Amino acid sequence: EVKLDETGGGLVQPGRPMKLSCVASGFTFSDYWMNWVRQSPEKGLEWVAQIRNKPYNYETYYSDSVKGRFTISRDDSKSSVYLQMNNLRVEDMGIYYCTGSYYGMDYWGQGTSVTVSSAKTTAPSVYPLAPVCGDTTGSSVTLGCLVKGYFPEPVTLTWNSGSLSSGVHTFPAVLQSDLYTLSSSVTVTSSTWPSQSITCNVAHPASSTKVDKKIE
Amino acid sequence: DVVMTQTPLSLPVSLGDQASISCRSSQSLVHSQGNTYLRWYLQKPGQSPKVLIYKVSNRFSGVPDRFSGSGSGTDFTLKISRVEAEDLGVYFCSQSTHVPWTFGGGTKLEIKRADAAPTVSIFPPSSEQLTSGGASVVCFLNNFYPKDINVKWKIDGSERQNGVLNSWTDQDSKDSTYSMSSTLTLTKDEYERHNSYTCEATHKTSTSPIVKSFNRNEC
Ligand SMILES: O=C(O)c1ccccc1-c1c2ccc(=O)cc-2oc2cc(O)ccc12
Repeated sequence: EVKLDETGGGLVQPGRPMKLSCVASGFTFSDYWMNWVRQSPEKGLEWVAQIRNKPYNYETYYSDSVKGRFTISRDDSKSSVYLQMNNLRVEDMGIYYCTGSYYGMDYWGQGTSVTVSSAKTTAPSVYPLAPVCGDTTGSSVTLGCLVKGYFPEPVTLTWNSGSLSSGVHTFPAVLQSDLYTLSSSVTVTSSTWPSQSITCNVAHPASSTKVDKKIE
Repeated sequence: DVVMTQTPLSLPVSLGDQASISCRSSQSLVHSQGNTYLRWYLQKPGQSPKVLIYKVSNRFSGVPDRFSGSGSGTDFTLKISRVEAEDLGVYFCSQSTHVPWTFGGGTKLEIKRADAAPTVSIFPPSSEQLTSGGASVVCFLNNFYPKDINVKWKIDGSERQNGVLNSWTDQDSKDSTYSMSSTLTLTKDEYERHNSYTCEATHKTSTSPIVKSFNRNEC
């Protein structure tokens, strides 16, 4: 029975901010050793900040990576520790995890996500990628749907038409310069399904809107 | 920082098999008191990285029995003595003896199959794209194994462009295959400037390069 909770992250523009709030309910916050560790997406776990407790004077060390820029601090009870990234330099961008320690063990957060860009809530242009100078085509036809230059992060692809069991493989979106680019495909049948149909169905809650692109 | 590394970086095994994932270090994580500070993390998808083992030998509550921690000083090993799929994930070895505290690259547990060579598939710019002044041709290597491929793009027989958005997806459902989409983005200007577009990729199963091609003029 133990909880670490990373309370509040998000968007922030190359530059000068975000104070992060972790909360650990189910141990003597008091007597522990608390810290913040990260692993941007296309990043591995790296270790960021640590502070201790009474017996240790609440020592605090902070890694080079963000030493003198970042800061870790703590308040007992429904004890909330806090990192303070007033100074975000985008490579600082991943999930930031909160963690307890004690004798030898420790538990981790669910983590709070941090994305940082100068970009602006944009919308994706969506294109329909038709089996065009290819062979699988004829036997087995794959069609992709490209959805680009949207922002931020949460767009939804979805398929349609033709009519059966087909092989959709839609890849993790990636961050292009300052906006995301995504794609999807279906290996669907020859002409049977070709001749019937297939519609690419895309949407961004994230604001703007949901568009449809249709193969052919 | 202590160089805390892992061997291998990936691990293809099968549900019944067993693994030794290797972590070794900069110096012996043997602290004074409490002593050896080195932990073992399992991380499953979109998930927090739980730990299975602490201070080498200590297995942590719930951590299933099939799990063990060997080691001494600068050398460590964790062992699945039989991989249920639940065990599927990245395994990291961290050290809490020597500030700054460290995670190794992780070591990815994988179903070990046969199954495949990529079905490359190519796709020329869309009319609307073009009439967007934008032009990106696309390549998909679908359903391959083992993971390692390499994609390349060739304009007019001898290109290299910068404009590539490579995206990747591991499978953890049926066929145990991994797929890859790659994207060349250009101006409508460069697009109507070349004609011979090519997507050439080298793989395990390969021998010779796997290429797909199309021609502004014809394909
Ligand atoms: O191992 C400990 O005695 C201990 C007990 C409670 C809190 C922290 C520690 C602890 C350390 C205590 C003293 C010390 O010099 C070094 C410690 O290092 C730790 C590392 C951990 O990963 C996790 C815990 C520790």
